[PDB]
Amino acid sequence: AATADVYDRLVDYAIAEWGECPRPQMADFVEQAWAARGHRVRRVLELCCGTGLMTEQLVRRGYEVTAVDRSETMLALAKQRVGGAADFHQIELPAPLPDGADAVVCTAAAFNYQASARSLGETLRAVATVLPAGATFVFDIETAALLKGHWGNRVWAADEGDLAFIWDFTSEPDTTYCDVHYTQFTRHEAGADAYTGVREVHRLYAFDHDTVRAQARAAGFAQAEVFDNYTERPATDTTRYETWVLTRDERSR
Amino acid sequence: TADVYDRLVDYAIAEWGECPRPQMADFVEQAWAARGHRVRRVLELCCGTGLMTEQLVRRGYEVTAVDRSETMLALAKQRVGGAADFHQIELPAPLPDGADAVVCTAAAFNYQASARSLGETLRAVATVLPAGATFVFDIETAALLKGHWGNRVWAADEGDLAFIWDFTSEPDTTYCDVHYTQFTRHEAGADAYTGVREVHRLYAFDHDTVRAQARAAGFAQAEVFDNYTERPATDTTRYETWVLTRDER
Ligand SMILES: [K+]
Repeated sequence: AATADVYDRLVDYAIAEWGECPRPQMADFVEQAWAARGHRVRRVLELCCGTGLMTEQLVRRGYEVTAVDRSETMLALAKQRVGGAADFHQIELPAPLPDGADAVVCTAAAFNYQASARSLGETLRAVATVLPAGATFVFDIETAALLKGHWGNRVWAADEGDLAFIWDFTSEPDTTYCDVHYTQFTRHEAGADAYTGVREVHRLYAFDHDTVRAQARAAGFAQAEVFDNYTERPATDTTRYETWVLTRDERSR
Repeated sequence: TADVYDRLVDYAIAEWGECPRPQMADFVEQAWAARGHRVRRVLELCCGTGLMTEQLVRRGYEVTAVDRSETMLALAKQRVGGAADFHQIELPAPLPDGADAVVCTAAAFNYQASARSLGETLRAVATVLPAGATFVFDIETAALLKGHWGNRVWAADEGDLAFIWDFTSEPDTTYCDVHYTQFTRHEAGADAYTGVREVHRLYAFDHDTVRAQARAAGFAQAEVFDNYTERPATDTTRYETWVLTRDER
């Protein structure tokens, strides 16, 4: 199976070659966003924690983290990296979320897995249900220009000893989604170079600003600010990763 | 096996800008027709699986193909058949004489580190070339090794064939390293892949080095082109095509 070290080196490659934001900078921007808007944040809910790179940052910085993810195998890599300092649960969005969080975060472009705009709105509604008025929800999504391949084709691979992995991001010109073709080779026995191949395919969807703003406004986030990859500069046509900062409306409005 | 090597060449052509083999022979024929020396017998070094050998044979040349690997010669002798004389030679080593020209496409001169190693190969070719004959070969440039490849990864999963090109490059160097991994499936057709690996360092050579060794080897004239076209080589050239002309001595 793909260890946490291989996933980390995939993130390192996305930072160097694909313009992805390093995880310490994500947590820095997220902490600074909370303080700059007058938010006393102690408890944080993290949607789709993955292997726990963002979870590890939030725990080192002294937050009471609750991390959820649909994949049980990804949670095992997250509990090993962080430990018992964070609460881990298995939740596939959209689904009812736990209460008690001062802020909600969802990094690593996990929201691109939402199959449709309705599913995106249903997930945003589940977040607004557990957020008090004024609390923030910060997430990032890859843009259509990135998913279409305007900055080149994204592909990476790692040749470990008994394991080998290939991530091929393909984009058809007639669709608005990107298909991630994941290939895994596993050495049968220690000596012979015979391998077993396993292939999985996942789909990443794009959402324009009108859809994100309409679904967020319908879920109870009338205020939606979009930034360029965890910085203070605005989102432009050259933006590959958009950082959205939503603020929960007043329930009396 | 021959289909595996052909699909690897297809990837290099499509993804890295390598010249298709029919267009290589077009440039080679066009160059030969403008040097004032009748070319009929062609000594092809580094023939590999016979992709360039097939083009020279199809165009009516008497080809003598050689390669350092025996498994590569069997695939080349299977593709072309018997219309070429195949031999196993690993330069620097004595080469056969009697050819009107020498060609070596997709050359492995980037595996060589020192300029002396480049000079030994050029001297071996000049020994079996008469006055005025030409030596045509290609070389990968720093713009390809450092600029394009660099520290990027190229890989593909084509079902029965999967491969990985993992490049490593430092800014203070004139070379790059590549880690190659390959998985192939044959008669099983289900889930039985054979994995093989190889690692090579790829060196870059400046034009002054190539010409200095060429003049010392017996090639007074050394012309460089951009990837088997008549356009000259620039800073964006990824594959230089060199045309060396043997001295009158
Ligand atoms: K690399």
